[PDB]
Amino acid sequence: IMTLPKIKHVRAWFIGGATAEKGAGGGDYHDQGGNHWIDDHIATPMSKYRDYEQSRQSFGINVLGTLIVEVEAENRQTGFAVSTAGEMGCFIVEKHLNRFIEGKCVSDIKLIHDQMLGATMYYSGSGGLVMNTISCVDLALWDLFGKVVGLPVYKLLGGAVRDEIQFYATGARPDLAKEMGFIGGKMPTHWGPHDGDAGIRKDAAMVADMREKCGPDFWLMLDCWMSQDVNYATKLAHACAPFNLKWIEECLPPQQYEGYRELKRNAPAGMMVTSGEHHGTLQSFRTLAETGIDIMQPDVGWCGGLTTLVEIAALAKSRGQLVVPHGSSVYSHHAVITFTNTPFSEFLMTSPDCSTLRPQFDPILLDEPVPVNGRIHKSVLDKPGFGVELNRDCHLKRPYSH
Amino acid sequence: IMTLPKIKHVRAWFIGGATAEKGAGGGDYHDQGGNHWIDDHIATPMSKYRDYEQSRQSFGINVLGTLIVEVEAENRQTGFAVSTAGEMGCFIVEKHLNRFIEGKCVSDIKLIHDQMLGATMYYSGSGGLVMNTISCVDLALWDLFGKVVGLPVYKLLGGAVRDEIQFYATGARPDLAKEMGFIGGKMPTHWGPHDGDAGIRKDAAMVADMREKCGPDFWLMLDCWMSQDVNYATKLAHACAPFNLKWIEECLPPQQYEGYRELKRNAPAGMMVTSGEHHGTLQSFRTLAETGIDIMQPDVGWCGGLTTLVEIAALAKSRGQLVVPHGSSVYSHHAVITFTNTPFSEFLMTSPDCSTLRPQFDPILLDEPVPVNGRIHKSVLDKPGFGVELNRDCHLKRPYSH
Ligand SMILES: [Mg+2]
Ligand SMILES: [Mg+2]
Repeated sequence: IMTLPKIKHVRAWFIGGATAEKGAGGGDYHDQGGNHWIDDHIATPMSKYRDYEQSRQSFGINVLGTLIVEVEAENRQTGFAVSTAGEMGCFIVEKHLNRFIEGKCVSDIKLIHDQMLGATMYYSGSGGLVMNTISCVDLALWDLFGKVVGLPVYKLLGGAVRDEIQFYATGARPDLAKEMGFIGGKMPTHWGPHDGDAGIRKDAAMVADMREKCGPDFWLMLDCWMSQDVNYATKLAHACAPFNLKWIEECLPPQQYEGYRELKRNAPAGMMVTSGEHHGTLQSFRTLAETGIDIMQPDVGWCGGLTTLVEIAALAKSRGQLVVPHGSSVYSHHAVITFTNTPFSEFLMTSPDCSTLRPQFDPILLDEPVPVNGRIHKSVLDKPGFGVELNRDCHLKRPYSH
Repeated sequence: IMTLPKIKHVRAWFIGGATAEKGAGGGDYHDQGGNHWIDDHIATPMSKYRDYEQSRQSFGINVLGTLIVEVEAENRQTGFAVSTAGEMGCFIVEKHLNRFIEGKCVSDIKLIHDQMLGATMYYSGSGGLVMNTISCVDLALWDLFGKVVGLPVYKLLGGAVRDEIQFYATGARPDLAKEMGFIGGKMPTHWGPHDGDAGIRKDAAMVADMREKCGPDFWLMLDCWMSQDVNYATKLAHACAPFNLKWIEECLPPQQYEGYRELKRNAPAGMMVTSGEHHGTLQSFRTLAETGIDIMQPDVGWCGGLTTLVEIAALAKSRGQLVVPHGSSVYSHHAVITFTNTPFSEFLMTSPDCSTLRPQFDPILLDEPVPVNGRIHKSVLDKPGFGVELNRDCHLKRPYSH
């Protein structure tokens, strides 16, 4: 019988964000520099305002930065993970959650997860910042456990059900993504309800253009980042039907479950409606699943962690729905490669012009794998835990201690 | 025509919480000292764990502390408000939300509100911590506007629809509250699902005892603080029916909309089911309202603010439902006194043994009104803004600047 150490210390650092270096990248996908496609007139709930139409950074999509949580066992072995929360995430970990973590067995992952959820229920809002922090802790625990046992997380979960993960790429250049070997390209919408028919025409034209350049079998999708309403989304979906748009994603703010139900009903035959990257907690996904949307897309570092993701996958599978996580690099890879209902995954372009395979969480993760020819072979994930190390060369800040 | 100044500065401070003096009280109702009824074996989602059964403080219900937001106009006049968020709340205000606040007209309240909601949608979780912060800013803006104009908020909203507010008291001594003139007493449950039939018998006996001591017309209610499940809540409701329990409150975690719908359908004839203090954003309340519960109880400082509260009131009124806010002191009084569908209000006992009328937000609010024989006449509220001043004697901390 293998002997397991207890958890000795949990620490939290951050990089980027409003109190550090802007454009740090890492865990915060949107903490980028200038001239980045991810900040290029992307439609949002705020783009209706002239001062916040051109840049999401201008309204503060980058204020949080990256949260880093590292758990150390009594035998000095460490595990860690990253997410979006930054300094505030550090407060929550160092001043609150540490009490449920330290002293526990490295295998007490689900127990710590339940305690974190129960203890923060009064201020977590079931998603966002607080849940992102909880997720980071959950992931750091799985990493530590795997590194202690000496097994990749995907094997602890029950093994891979496919020999490689195939990816679609999210970014402004589906055509370049096809050349790279991805199976599809998801583009962000640039116009919203306030732009009316002109907005619909322009984004639909963008899709038509890529369909011409990419051929019929390369998938094309639209990401709407909570920026629309039911009528606008319905018009855009129908305007893109002639081009076989595979799915239209996150058209509405997360609380609008009733709206999603209606939008799905209004969708063109065969076109899928998806959402979920901003939802958190298993119960929220139960409600989301019942709206009838086709694919739920939780972010492993935002939905509650791997522990929660695995439950969401089961929920989707029980209904014949698919689960395709939002980015998340290795934190998603080790999980989805074991899900029969996750036939493909997402690679969210961090490359400013979507022309190169810059790592998903560059540069906070050392030896972070990237898709090669649009795929990641399971052997690439054959490393303890989530298989990566923390890049301490980055300027990690420790705002709190205990 | 009255001339209005622009907003010049917004600042945030905090007292109590994990990074300050424990038990500071103020905005955080649960940041109390020892031997307080509010921490005496109260049933919670965590009380199933032996180490967290006796005290909520033990799992961290008091880590946030009080957030204080003060907005200063170009003419040097100021407005402020308090809520539960502490240090992290200050980060959000000083490092993100300030951009939408400063430079605006003191009358641009709804505009700033929409911008705060839209800009934080990606990390707010539609409730909890981030929403508490947004709420505090919203209230500070209303306070400032009312003080600049020279009118009480209740008059800006369209005046009182009742000459006085009648209160029920929340605490361990309904019998004493009756002596104080209250119209009813709401008691917290001490046992949960894991305690089974014994737990139900005990809390039911507690109600039975107070019924005998308070008479038939004095209302009695149970607060369950998200600690139960449908079956347990149903058993307790029926076990308390013989004593004419007026309502059973927040039996389930906030995301369990479907559970609330079933519970309301299972409730004894005439007994009401309520919830809402932990919900945030108007859209969440739309979903909550559709479950059919009788009363929605948002906390003005947590639901999104007064701007949101007024919308929730209309939503409930359109359906014939009631809106009875959670505590909130003056932030509720000025709003509810104008709502036809808020026939009574809540006074959450801050007195350790519920023997005195210690102010709702003691001691952060100078000259804070309290019910006089269970009531607060509109004349008490006839002061600019929310009619109170900040207690600068408290050890306010300014963790961030901009
Ligand atoms: Mg997306
Ligand atoms: Mg309550």
